[PDB]
Amino acid sequence: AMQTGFTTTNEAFQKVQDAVNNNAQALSKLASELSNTFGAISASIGDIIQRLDPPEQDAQIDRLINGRLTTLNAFVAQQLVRSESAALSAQLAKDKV
Amino acid sequence: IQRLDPPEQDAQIDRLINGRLTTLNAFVAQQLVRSESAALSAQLAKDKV
Amino acid sequence: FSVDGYIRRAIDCGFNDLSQLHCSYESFDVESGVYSVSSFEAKPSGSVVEQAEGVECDFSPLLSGTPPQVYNFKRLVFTNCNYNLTKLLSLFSVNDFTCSQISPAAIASNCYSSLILDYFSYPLSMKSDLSVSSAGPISQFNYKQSFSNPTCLILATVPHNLTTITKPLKYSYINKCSRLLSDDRTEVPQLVNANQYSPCVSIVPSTVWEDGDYYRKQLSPLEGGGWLVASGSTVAMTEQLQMGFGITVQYGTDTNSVCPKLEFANDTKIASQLGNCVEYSLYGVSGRGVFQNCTAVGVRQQRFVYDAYQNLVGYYSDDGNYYCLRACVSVPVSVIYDKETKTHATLFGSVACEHIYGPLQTPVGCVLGLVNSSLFVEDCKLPLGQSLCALPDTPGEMRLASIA
Amino acid sequence: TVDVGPDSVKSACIEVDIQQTFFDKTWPRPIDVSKADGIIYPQGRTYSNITITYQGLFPYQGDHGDMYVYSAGHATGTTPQKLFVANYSQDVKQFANGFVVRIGAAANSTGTVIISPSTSATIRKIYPAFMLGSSVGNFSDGKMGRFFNHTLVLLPDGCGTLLRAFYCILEPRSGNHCPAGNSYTSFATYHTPATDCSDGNYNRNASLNSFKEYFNLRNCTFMYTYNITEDEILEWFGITQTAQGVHLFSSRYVDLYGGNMFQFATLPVYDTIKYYSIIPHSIRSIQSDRKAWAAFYVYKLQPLTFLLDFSVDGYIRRAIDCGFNDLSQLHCSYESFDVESGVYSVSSFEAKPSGSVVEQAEGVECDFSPLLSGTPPQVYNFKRLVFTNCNYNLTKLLSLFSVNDFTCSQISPAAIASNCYSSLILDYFSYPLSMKSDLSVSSAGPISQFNYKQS
Amino acid sequence: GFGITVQYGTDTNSVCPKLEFANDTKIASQLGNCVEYSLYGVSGRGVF
Amino acid sequence: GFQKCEQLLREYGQFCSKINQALHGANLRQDDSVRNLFASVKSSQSSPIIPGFGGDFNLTLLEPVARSAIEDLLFDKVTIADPGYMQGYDDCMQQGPASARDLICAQYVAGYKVLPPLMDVNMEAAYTSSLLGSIAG
Amino acid sequence: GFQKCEQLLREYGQFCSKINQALHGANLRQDDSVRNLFASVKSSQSSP
Ligand SMILES: *[C@@H]1O[C@H](CO)[C@@H](O[C@@H]2O[C@H](CO)[C@@H](O[C@@H]3O[C@H](CO[C@H]4O[C@H](CO)[C@@H](O)[C@H](O)[C@@H]4O[C@H]4O[C@H](CO)[C@@H](O)[C@H](O)[C@@H]4O)[C@@H](O)[C@H](O[C@H]4O[C@H](CO)[C@@H](O)[C@H](O)[C@@H]4O[C@H]4O[C@H](CO)[C@@H](O)[C@H](O)[C@@H]4O)[C@@H]3O)[C@H](O)[C@H]2NC(C)=O)[C@H](O)[C@H]1NC(C)=O
Ligand SMILES: *[C@@H]1O[C@H](CO)[C@@H](O[C@@H]2O[C@H](CO)[C@@H](O[C@@H]3O[C@H](CO[C@H]4O[C@H](CO)[C@@H](O)[C@H](O)[C@@H]4O[C@H]4O[C@H](CO)[C@@H](O)[C@H](O)[C@@H]4O)[C@@H](O)[C@H](O[C@H]4O[C@H](CO)[C@@H](O)[C@H](O)[C@@H]4O[C@H]4O[C@H](CO)[C@@H](O)[C@H](O)[C@@H]4O)[C@@H]3O)[C@H](O)[C@H]2NC(C)=O)[C@H](O)[C@H]1NC(C)=O
Ligand SMILES: *[C@@H]1O[C@H](CO)[C@@H](O[C@@H]2O[C@H](CO)[C@@H](O[C@@H]3O[C@H](CO[C@H]4O[C@H](CO)[C@@H](O)[C@H](O)[C@@H]4O)[C@@H](O)[C@H](O[C@H]4O[C@H](CO)[C@@H](O)[C@H](O)[C@@H]4O)[C@@H]3O)[C@H](O)[C@H]2NC(C)=O)[C@H](O)[C@H]1NC(C)=O
Ligand SMILES: *[C@@H]1O[C@H](CO)[C@@H](O[C@@H]2O[C@H](CO)[C@@H](O[C@@H]3O[C@H](CO[C@H]4O[C@H](CO)[C@@H](O)[C@H](O)[C@@H]4O)[C@@H](O)[C@H](O[C@H]4O[C@H](CO)[C@@H](O)[C@H](O)[C@@H]4O)[C@@H]3O)[C@H](O)[C@H]2NC(C)=O)[C@H](O)[C@H]1NC(C)=O
Ligand SMILES: *[C@@H]1O[C@H](CO)[C@@H](O[C@@H]2O[C@H](CO)[C@@H](O[C@@H]3O[C@H](CO)[C@@H](O)[C@H](O[C@H]4O[C@H](CO)[C@@H](O)[C@H](O)[C@@H]4O)[C@@H]3O)[C@H](O)[C@H]2NC(C)=O)[C@H](O)[C@H]1NC(C)=O
Ligand SMILES: *[C@@H]1O[C@H](CO)[C@@H](O[C@@H]2O[C@H](CO)[C@@H](O[C@@H]3O[C@H](CO)[C@@H](O)[C@H](O)[C@@H]3O)[C@H](O)[C@H]2NC(C)=O)[C@H](O)[C@H]1NC(C)=O
Ligand SMILES: Nc1nc(=O)c2nc(CNc3ccc(C(=O)N[C@@H](CCC(=O)O)C(=O)O)cc3)cnc2[nH]1
Ligand SMILES: *[C@@H]1O[C@H](CO)[C@@H](O[C@@H]2O[C@H](CO)[C@@H](O)[C@H](O)[C@H]2NC(C)=O)[C@H](O)[C@H]1NC(C)=O
Ligand SMILES: *[C@@H]1O[C@H](CO)[C@@H](O[C@@H]2O[C@H](CO)[C@@H](O)[C@H](O)[C@H]2NC(C)=O)[C@H](O)[C@H]1NC(C)=O
Ligand SMILES: *[C@@H]1O[C@H](CO)[C@@H](O[C@@H]2O[C@H](CO)[C@@H](O)[C@H](O)[C@H]2NC(C)=O)[C@H](O)[C@H]1NC(C)=O
Ligand SMILES: *[C@@H]1O[C@H](CO)[C@@H](O[C@@H]2O[C@H](CO)[C@@H](O)[C@H](O)[C@H]2NC(C)=O)[C@H](O)[C@H]1NC(C)=O
Ligand SMILES: CC(=O)N[C@H]1[C@H]([C@H](O)[C@H](O)CO)O[C@@](O)(C(=O)O)C[C@@H]1O
Ligand SMILES: *[C@@H]1O[C@H](CO)[C@@H](O)[C@H](O)[C@H]1NC(C)=O
Ligand SMILES: *[C@@H]1O[C@H](CO)[C@@H](O)[C@H](O)[C@H]1NC(C)=O
Ligand SMILES: *[C@@H]1O[C@H](CO)[C@@H](O)[C@H](O)[C@H]1NC(C)=O
Ligand SMILES: *[C@@H]1O[C@H](CO)[C@@H](O)[C@H](O)[C@H]1NC(C)=O
Ligand SMILES: *[C@@H]1O[C@H](CO)[C@@H](O)[C@H](O)[C@H]1NC(C)=O
Ligand SMILES: *[C@@H]1O[C@H](CO)[C@@H](O)[C@H](O)[C@H]1NC(C)=O
Repeated sequence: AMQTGFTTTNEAFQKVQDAVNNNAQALSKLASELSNTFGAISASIGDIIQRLDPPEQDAQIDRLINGRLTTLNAFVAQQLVRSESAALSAQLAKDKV
Repeated sequence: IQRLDPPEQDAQIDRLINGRLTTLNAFVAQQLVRSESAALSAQLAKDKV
Repeated sequence: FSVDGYIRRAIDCGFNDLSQLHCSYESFDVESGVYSVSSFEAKPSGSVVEQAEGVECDFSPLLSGTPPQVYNFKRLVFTNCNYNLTKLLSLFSVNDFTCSQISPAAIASNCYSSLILDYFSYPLSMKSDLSVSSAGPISQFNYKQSFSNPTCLILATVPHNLTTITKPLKYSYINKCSRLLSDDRTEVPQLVNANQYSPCVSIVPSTVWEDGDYYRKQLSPLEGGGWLVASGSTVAMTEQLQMGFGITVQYGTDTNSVCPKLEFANDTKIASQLGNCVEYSLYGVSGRGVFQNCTAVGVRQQRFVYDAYQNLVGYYSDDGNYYCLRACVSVPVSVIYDKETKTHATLFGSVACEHIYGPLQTPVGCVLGLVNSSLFVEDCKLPLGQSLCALPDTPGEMRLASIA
Repeated sequence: TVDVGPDSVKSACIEVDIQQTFFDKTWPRPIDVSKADGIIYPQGRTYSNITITYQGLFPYQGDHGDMYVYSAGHATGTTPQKLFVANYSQDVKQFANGFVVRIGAAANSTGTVIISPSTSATIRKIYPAFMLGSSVGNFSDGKMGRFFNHTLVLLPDGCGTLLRAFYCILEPRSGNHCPAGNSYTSFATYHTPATDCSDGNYNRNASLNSFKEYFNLRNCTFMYTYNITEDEILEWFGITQTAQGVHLFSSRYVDLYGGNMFQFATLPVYDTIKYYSIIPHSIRSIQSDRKAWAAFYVYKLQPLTFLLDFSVDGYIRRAIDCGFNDLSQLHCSYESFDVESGVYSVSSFEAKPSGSVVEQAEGVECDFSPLLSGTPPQVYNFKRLVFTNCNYNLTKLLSLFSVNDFTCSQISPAAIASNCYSSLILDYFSYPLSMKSDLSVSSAGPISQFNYKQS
Repeated sequence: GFGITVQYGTDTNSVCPKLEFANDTKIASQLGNCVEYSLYGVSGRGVF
Repeated sequence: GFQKCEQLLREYGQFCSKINQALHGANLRQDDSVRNLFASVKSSQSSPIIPGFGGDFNLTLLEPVARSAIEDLLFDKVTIADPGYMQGYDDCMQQGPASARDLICAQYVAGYKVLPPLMDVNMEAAYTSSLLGSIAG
Repeated sequence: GFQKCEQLLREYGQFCSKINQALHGANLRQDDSVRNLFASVKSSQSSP
């Protein structure tokens, strides 16, 4: 009866897909955040350099840095949360076996 | 908005945005920590019952 | 740094991947393991450039007849043309040329979607009234520059031999512009918006006859009713006409077709550099990438094809071809290091060795520094992924071992 | 200026019969964003096979817009008579951010001849005519719809083969039934198919010439024409205005069958368009050859966020108006047209102001008199007037002096003269203008170091 | 020279441009409604 | 790769060292978690799985086909992007991205890398296969 | 509700989509946690 069970009504099966989706979400933060300007004139450092002189160029690059540093800190914080959770879960798996 | 023109108005609004975005990120990070903890705890409750 | 302060030992942190590792831990001794380090960057092998090439942008109107007063400034909008500011600047004695939200070097060298030139008669004695910080009559009722787009302001004097520009009798401006509401108790100042004309322009004559002239229009109900009123003022004319030129530039509403002229080499074509990493500048759009010949997608007329993360991913060229644009891609690097032997190997994860004993292709990428051993371990200290392990020879080269 | 041909030489205009009842039809065609109605394509780029949100000027989902329909004029057999129009010239609308127009939607359907409700005919596409400008008011007899100064006129001509765009001053003619003359009702344009729409040589000035009967065109700065290939295909037209001028959009030169609008022209119109109206048009058909003309619909644009579905070929075929309802907000937040089942929180339904309340100190004027009497102090002995609990007016003080330099810091220019304050402190002193720069914040000279420094 | 310094909140912001008041901008006449307010320089939206 | 940016980045301290070390530790944690988990699933003694394992009890679903039939079905029904552990760098150049928002090809563009797991598929299958054969005894 | 702010907020990417999705998932987690917990407390057979 279980051979045809990997469907929409199988909660365990969705948990498998969700674990997969969580990995994808973690990567989407890095892929999607580089397009943000975080108040800057461009998400491109090259555009900032090409358009502005150092006293203003600096401020614009710095906005991009702050946004990207923030993104990476958030990413890392989540990889640590997710790896801690997975490790606890792994010990549960150990006990079940 | 009432006091400043766009080149400065922008900078001031942006400070408020950064602070509020930060606040919401902190909030969400904690709701995720607290919900993860509560979920583990719920499984402990399950075992005790 | 030794106790006595001398430097006796150092690491060049960009020499190799092993050196990068030591620098990241700020130590000459790091533990054994497999570590990710900065990728091996692809570098440009050339460049491709496409710019609109053709008609000069035409500043002739500017040079013929009497320039308008500041509240009636005339606007020349330049698109799809080659600009040269020197060509215009060289005709005037420039008194003050400044830029905002764009560098000086950039105003004369970048490509734009459009360049908007606003010209008018303007006394130099009122120079400061055009400042962003100004609260005087020019900035409040006559002319205001954009706060959003990069702008420049040029104040210049017409030379005695530039006989095609004639002078007005006097310089003039609006010193008051307001609406009287239907109750006739409340008066509301009508401030000029950036890049727009004052609402009082329709009631104020092209030249104010005399300082203090008062103008009034009865507004229709569709205009909110009440009266629009204004007062003019004048400045005595100078020996040489003084003129202001506002320049506003936009960077991405269209193809950035307003460019300095460029003499093109035929080694900057896309077709001649397909497959290479190149720097590009395509109608003001720039970055680094690899062009490939491929099937057209998107709307041709729009030229630049973007993905869902707003990267440029394709381009319709003026040579008739559509190219896919890929990022120059970096080559992943992981350092496999054994502290006891002081040896290492480099893993280029996900990379075929065609891009890199010679290199060894493994299930996790291309690895240099390892020798294939057809040996099994259980006791793996330097796992590479899948069921592979680096095993030090102990010193010799690390062996590639499989986990049993 | 531009020569736009000769003035009309007629002493009278054709009489116009305005009977709005006949044009009060209910043929609703609201914007269907899911079918991508009314969308102007993102302008500087294209996308392929993706779904993204985008900020730009779009019509609202469900907007019915304003329907306008042109008709046949009055006739008696083979001799056309009086023009028959709706009250359109007097119906002046606020331009705001511009508009899009649905043109020919009913083409090929059987419709009605407006002038004769019992007469049916196949519906044919007709192009809208517009009058746009900065200022409006009335005509000599008090009727509204007069535009002042330069007016932008978008007038299709050649029996629908060209769009003529011009910016000019419209000087009402004084002849019979003309706007500055006697028995005026409404101006209208017209063409006479019998002589203007020959199979070969269409009269490319037929509508221009009728326009000219009501107005003299003066100080034209431009007159441009665009060609239209004839068909009965539904098309969209749009108009917006930026610092670069007036932008004319159309679906027919890029996405004819699809409907997405692309820019085809920019006009050098820099004064702000505030008002527009539909120029009524009446076709001087014979009684035996009346056609049904398709209604056009005008929809207003606003800065909305839409979810846009770009096909492989780059056209937008489907979209979500992200502010239409809560369900739409959901789709936009996930940037998808398909979201999973569930219960989701979305933006709250905002309470909006129903009015305003204001209380201000009202009373004594703040007194700047001290300032005006006697010898002002030197810069190091500046005198201070502190104003509290009073009504201020800076113009009252500024108007007494020839101001050489008035600048503000950490407050806008508009604000200094309009906001309320706990206090206003005015420090006045004698000061040579030649030392102007020594009062700058960045200055390291004697005034800023030893005499006077601002907060 | 004339220096102008303004302060925004040490007291009621009682230094204001003069305003002609309508009687539909009174608080008592709009109780229970959401209104914009400007009270001696203090502003925002709310219900009185 | 912009030097001006890198120059400004340095004023934020050893930011990137912290990012790398935090992730390195987080990644070691899974290799340790996996190693420990499998060490415990591992059987000491086990019977061979033969076709017919289960007797009257139909266990063909679980018998290795090598992954078992249910195990392959479980993987086939879950949508997982292929990380390209052996040559993904090249797949993303010669074919390009599979679709919009392709997070595997984004790696070589954005500056991030997906690392391979500690054990390959056949080894993990070996562990659960030996586990199956150990249950009755 | 201020449009200028919203205009600037957009330059930070789909920030609010991330906030909403993260909380939506976090909230579903409790409904799932509760449903699972009670499913297990539930008795098959019980005396009154
Ligand atoms: C953007 O817009 C700006 C402004 O329009 C452009 O800048 C201009 O660029 C042109 C070149 O394209 C440049 O012309 C050059 O001028 C110099 C100056 O000579 C003048 O003084 C000498 C004094 O001895 C006179 O003998 C000479 O006739 C000139 O006199 C001028 O003024 C007097 C009044 O005082 C008038 O009576 C004169 O008629 C005249 O107006 C020239 O020396 C230079 O000549 C060289 O190039 C030309 C090219 O046609 C060539 O024919 C000459 O033989 C000579 O070339 C040789 O020498 C060069 C090295 O210099 C070497 O490279 C060659 O191989 C040869 O061996 C030329 O005529 C003009 O001055 C610039 N103006 C400004 C304001 O900058 C700019 O280019 C535009 N940008 C773009 C991208 O298009
Ligand atoms: C802040 O402080 C500033 C400065 O103090 C205030 O701004 C002032 O506001 C007053 C109004 O309250 C305004 O007065 C108006 O002046 C115009 C200009 O007229 C002058 O020129 C004409 C030319 O034909 C002369 O005929 C006229 O006499 C004036 O001449 C002046 O100068 C000469 C020397 O050259 C002197 O010899 C003169 O004596 C004189 O000083 C007037 O046209 C305007 O008149 C209208 O309003 C008055 C109200 O009393 C009314 O009686 C008139 O009949 C007329 O009203 C009709 O027309 C209006 C439409 O305009 C319509 O709405 C009405 O219904 C009627 O149909 C009035 O006198 C003064 O100029 C402003 N000054 C500055 C510098 O801005 C500001 O209001 C203060 N803010 C607050 C909130 O209080
Ligand atoms: C934008 O569009 C508006 C509306 O069209 C224009 O405003 C109109 O301006 C014109 C003139 O610019 C007004 O027409 C007449 O102006 C006369 C000016 O007098 C001087 O010039 C005449 C020239 O012949 C000399 O003869 C005379 O001696 C003076 O030297 C007025 O005298 C006229 O007055 C007549 O009508 C009034 C009505 O009350 C009578 O009381 C008078 O006795 C007389 O009969 C007249 O005003 C025209 O009226 C304005 N229209 C409106 C609606 O206000 C704007 O100028 C235009 N803006 C721009 C920038 O172009
Ligand atoms: C009033 O009546 C007229 C006709 O009497 C309608 O006009 C027709 O409208 C349809 C739909 O807009 C047009 O069909 C489209 O034709 C395009 C090109 O047709 C030209 O090229 C093909 C190439 O083989 C020829 O076979 C054809 O005869 C034409 O020469 C096609 O490219 C379009 O297909 C595109 O859109 C469809 C939509 O689903 C996609 O499925 C396709 O893959 C592709 O993307 C489409 O077939 C038709 O040609 C028009 N007729 C004329 C004469 O032009 C009016 O629309 C109707 N008016 C109203 C208001 O209803
Ligand atoms: C139908 O509408 C069109 C608008 O699309 C209108 O077109 C205009 O035609 C006139 C001529 O009839 C053009 O004016 C000419 O342009 C040329 C350009 O080189 C000039 O050289 C001509 O100058 C000569 O003739 C003048 C006549 O007064 C003399 O004064 C002058 O000294 C020269 O001798 C003349 O300016 C005009 O430019 C076009 N306009 C546009 C916008 O294209 C057409 O006339 C209308 N037809 C009818 C019958 O009304
Ligand atoms: C033990 O259980 C397995 C299933 O768990 C049984 O094998 C299954 O037998 C059925 C026969 O009814 C096969 O059905 C076939 O499916 C294909 C699919 O395309 C179809 O084309 C055929 O016409 C038929 O319907 C089923 O696939 C098969 N499954 C597997 C995994 O082999 C097996 O027979 C049971 N053993 C005993 C001893 O009962
Ligand atoms: N001269 C002329 N011009 C026309 O454009 C014209 N159009 C019609 C028909 N117009 C219409 C337009 C819409 C619907 C219609 O079916 N509307 C829907 C509601 C659509 C909605 O609101 O979502 C309906 O059920 O009535 C019918 C007829 C008839 N005679 C004409 N005659
Ligand atoms: C346009 O995008 C769709 C995705 O929405 C592509 O359809 C996918 O194609 C891949 C090809 O391997 C399949 O594996 C997916 O299952 C398909 N997804 C869906 C939802 O059908 C489509 O092929 C794209 N079109 C083009 C020309 O690239
Ligand atoms: C021109 O005619 C239109 C349409 O008949 C008038 O608009 C109507 O005005 C009445 C006034 O009570 C409203 O009830 C209707 O709902 C309006 N119709 C629409 C579609 O909005 C318009 O006011 C007339 N304009 C002039 C200047 O006479
Ligand atoms: C419109 O154009 C005319 C001519 O180019 C301008 O000049 C006036 O033309 C009339 C023609 O009868 C003369 O009587 C006037 O004396 C001319 N005035 C001047 C100052 O030369 C007219 O000014 C233009 N109008 C606008 C609003 O630009
Ligand atoms: C718009 O259409 C008109 C009419 O077809 C074109 O004008 C014709 O151009 C041809 C070119 O050989 C001439 O032979 C005709 O005599 C012209 N007709 C008329 C009435 O003048 C016009 O060029 C088209 N415009 C564009 C931009 O293509
Ligand atoms: C707007 C208007 O008055 N229309 C009327 C027309 C016209 O007078 C004729 O078409 C003149 O050509 O005549 C009718 O008999 C008709 O045809 O149904 C009545 C209709 O109400
Ligand atoms: C104008 O041209 C004449 C021609 O001889 C010259 O002498 C004069 O100096 C020139 N003036 C200026 C201002 O260049
Ligand atoms: C490429 O540039 C060289 C430069 O001299 C020229 O000789 C050659 O003809 C050019 N090739 C083409 C195709 O124009
Ligand atoms: C690109 O490919 C098309 C067909 O795939 C081909 O005909 C065209 O010549 C190619 N262009 C280049 C620059 O190789
Ligand atoms: C090492 O050599 C053996 C030869 O027996 C081969 O089967 C194995 O795949 C090789 N490994 C690699 C990574 O090339
Ligand atoms: C508008 O109407 C009034 C009376 O109806 C008349 O006095 C006035 O002159 C009209 N305006 C115009 C521009 O004719
Ligand atoms: C409210 O304002 C109107 C405006 O005319 C006035 O007539 C009425 O008397 C005012 N009411 C009070 C209480 O002052």
